[PDB]
Amino acid sequence: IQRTPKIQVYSRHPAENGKSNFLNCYVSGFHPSDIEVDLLKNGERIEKVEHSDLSFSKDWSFYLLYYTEFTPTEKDEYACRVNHVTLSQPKIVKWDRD
Amino acid sequence: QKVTQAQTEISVVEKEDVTLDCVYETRDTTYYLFWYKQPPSGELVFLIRRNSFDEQNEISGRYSWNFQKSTSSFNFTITASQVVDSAVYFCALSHNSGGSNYKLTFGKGTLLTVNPNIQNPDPAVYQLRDSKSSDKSVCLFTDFDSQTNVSQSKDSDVYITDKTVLDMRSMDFKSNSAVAWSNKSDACANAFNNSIIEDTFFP
Amino acid sequence: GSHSMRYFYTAMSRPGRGEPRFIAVGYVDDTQFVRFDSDAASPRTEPRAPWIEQEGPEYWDRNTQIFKTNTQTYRESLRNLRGYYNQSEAGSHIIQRMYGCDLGPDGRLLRGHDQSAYDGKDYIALNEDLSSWTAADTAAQITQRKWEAARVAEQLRAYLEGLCVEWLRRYLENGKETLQRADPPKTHVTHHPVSDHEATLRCWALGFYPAEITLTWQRDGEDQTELVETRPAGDRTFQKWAAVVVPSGEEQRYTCHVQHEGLPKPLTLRWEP
Amino acid sequence: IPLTEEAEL
Amino acid sequence: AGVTQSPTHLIKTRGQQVTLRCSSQSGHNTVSWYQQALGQGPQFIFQYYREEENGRGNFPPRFSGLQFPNYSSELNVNALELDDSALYLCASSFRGGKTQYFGPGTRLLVLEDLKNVFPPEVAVFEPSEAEISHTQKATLVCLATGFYPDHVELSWWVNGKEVHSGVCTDPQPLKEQPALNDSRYALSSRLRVSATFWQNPRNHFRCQVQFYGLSENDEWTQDRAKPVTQIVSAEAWGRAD
Ligand SMILES: *[C@@H]1O[C@H](CO)[C@@H](O[C@@H]2O[C@H](CO)[C@@H](O)[C@H](O)[C@H]2NC(C)=O)[C@H](O)[C@H]1NC(C)=O
Ligand SMILES: *[C@@H]1O[C@H](CO)[C@@H](O)[C@H](O)[C@H]1NC(C)=O
Ligand SMILES: [Zn+2]
Ligand SMILES: [Zn+2]
Ligand SMILES: [Zn+2]
Repeated sequence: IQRTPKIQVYSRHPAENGKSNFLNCYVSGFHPSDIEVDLLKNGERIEKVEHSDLSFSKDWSFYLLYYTEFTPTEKDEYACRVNHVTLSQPKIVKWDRD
Repeated sequence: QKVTQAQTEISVVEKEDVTLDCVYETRDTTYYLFWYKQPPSGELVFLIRRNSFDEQNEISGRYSWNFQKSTSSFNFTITASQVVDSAVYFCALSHNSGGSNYKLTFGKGTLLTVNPNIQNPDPAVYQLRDSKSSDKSVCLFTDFDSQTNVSQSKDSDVYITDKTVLDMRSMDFKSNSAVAWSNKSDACANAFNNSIIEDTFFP
Repeated sequence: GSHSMRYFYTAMSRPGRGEPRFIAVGYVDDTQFVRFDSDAASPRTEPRAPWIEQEGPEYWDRNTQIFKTNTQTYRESLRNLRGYYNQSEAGSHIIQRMYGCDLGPDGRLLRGHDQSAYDGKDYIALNEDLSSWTAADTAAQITQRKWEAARVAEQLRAYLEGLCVEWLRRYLENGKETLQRADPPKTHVTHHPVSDHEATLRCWALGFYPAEITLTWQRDGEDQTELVETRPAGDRTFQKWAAVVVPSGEEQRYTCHVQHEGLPKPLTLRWEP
Repeated sequence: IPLTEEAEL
Repeated sequence: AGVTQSPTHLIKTRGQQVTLRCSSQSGHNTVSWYQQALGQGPQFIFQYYREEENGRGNFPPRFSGLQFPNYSSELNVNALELDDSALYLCASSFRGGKTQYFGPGTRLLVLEDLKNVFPPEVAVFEPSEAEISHTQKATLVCLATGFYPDHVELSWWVNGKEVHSGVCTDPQPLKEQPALNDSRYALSSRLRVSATFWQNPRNHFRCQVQFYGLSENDEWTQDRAKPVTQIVSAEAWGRAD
């Protein structure tokens, strides 16, 4: 009933500076459904983000996929802000190209 | 889709095995078949539930059902038909019409009638008089074999009823009868110009 | 080739925030292909797969009407379970259900599934035999008692063995170019030094279907391994990798082994500088 | 196609 | 008591409002209404689920319905026509196994005018003295004439017990003259019993005839009395001659 969300920040394709890609934040295994997920661009909010469909795994734990268009650069650092009833303060997971 | 019962009416006698024919056409695979009996009261009683994954032959009591998916027919068989089994039998089909609803689709309806097995036929035409201080007269044709068919009055002022139907719960007495009457002149002898036969009592 | 079908229903309650919300998604193998939401002002069954868009309008009006009655069905289910535990009306609760038929290589079903849940806990389930049920608590027996006399499991045995198998089969033919054609992953090995004595060897597998994959690290003697597992890519393919901290200097000794359906033979990879 | 008719709890 | 439906028989004029009611079983949650013509099978009107219509088939919007939380249902039908005269059946289920438990039904009849409705004239007839010698049986003939409309239930009561053995009735009544569309009807039934049971002067026989006509609500403006729903019977006692 009480479950902590697992976060994965990655890209749809290998990150190459200058080329277009998709930035994915894959939250999985969290209860209940209510969750706040934001994508951060060096500290600012990214507008017009899209989320996947609400489904659950065989252990009755939910998983979502928040994605957006992103062109990786060397000096731009992105992260995923996830808030949930399980943990008190908002959680940040920075993006790693590897 | 549709359900079809080709048999319109059936005339059988007691202890005789009568089968009922019910065929269906249905492309979608999952469905629930049914059989209902409707006595003259008007209601339908629940007899059977058949499904798509069920067997081919299934018999329970005097009722014997034959569900096969190749012929797409659910032909019903009544063994040793009794007087109580005389009613209208419907076969329905629970398919998907539209969405979120398994609707029923009933066929035309098969009229089953069980006439008494008159082992000793003794046809006779008696006359009855009003009990309660009146003189209106009634004529009665009774105790004839089940193979006799009469229904034509062939006269306006003269009234003639056809063969009756026994009560379903009628265990003890089982006989065929027909009643004619009139309030004009000119009478019991001329009452039956319909299939009047050799072994008739005329008092 | 191979087939599987699943349906994921989800019903949560929002006291004061409106009526309960119902969410339904459909799956063939690991490819989602149906999507439904109750909160959309235009609530209609949306598709997520190219091969199903071929279906006519009667198919989509059917799937929409079914879910438009299931939202009222589970709303009463939320009120019923609220009464079994006499829970407060101001508490949020959720009901989850999964079902579907599993086809075999010969062409017929192997295992039909049906199971429900409440607040993340197992509530009720249909047995291996489709006829019976298995209750988890005292309240599950209340609902079980009703379905024992209403022949609810009778409906499922006729559906799982009937329309589900007939349509799970139709989906295999309409999308055999993607549902019956597996794609092996794009595999490579990376490396990043952490210290003078330690080093990280990460083995990548990209763009594979279905989701089942095995990634292990091994030294010629035996096998060890950090394994974040099977995230999706968003293109109906999944991505996965396994890493291991290796002593810098003895790096070449570690090998990566991949076991996947789309691969003709199991692979063995080594970080080649 | 999903299950046509659903029981309640 | 799971299956009820009120009322049983009803007569209305062309262009009125009727409201048929039905009670569901203790374990059921759906109500399905049907309409059966004299020759056809029960045709499916709408089905209701938890006070929201589930689905309807091949019927105009005037056929309406409503479901109450205590599993009570209605069938509000507007703008009646002469072809809306049929048997209206009520079904019930619980969204599980698709089995429909039908109710007793409701015989509805729509007429253009109510100036032709008449109760029957019942009269029994003692058996023939020559029949006692021939078959050793006694046949009692009952006759109800000059009544409109069609549906009438004819029961035989012997010694205060509704007997079913030895009873037979005509399948449908008889039009007195087939030339007229509004012709009155006539039905007849028979009761056969042993002669010794009839020759007993302490045994009585009664022919009950239940007639379904007008109700209290409907207004009457003719000189004769209102032909309301009434039971007209005829009795006869034993005789030995
Ligand atoms: C059930 O009874 C029906 C009653 O006619 C039989 O109907 C036959 O159906 C087949 C195909 O379904 C037709 O080719 C025949 O022409 C039909 N019979 C007639 C006389 O037309 C049906 O065969 C019966 N089924 C079984 C298994 O006995
Ligand atoms: C259900 O409640 C209504 C009140 O709205 C009442 O008229 C009806 O008779 C009730 N039915 C039963 C079966 O109690
Ligand atoms: Zn004789
Ligand atoms: Zn169509
Ligand atoms: Zn009646």
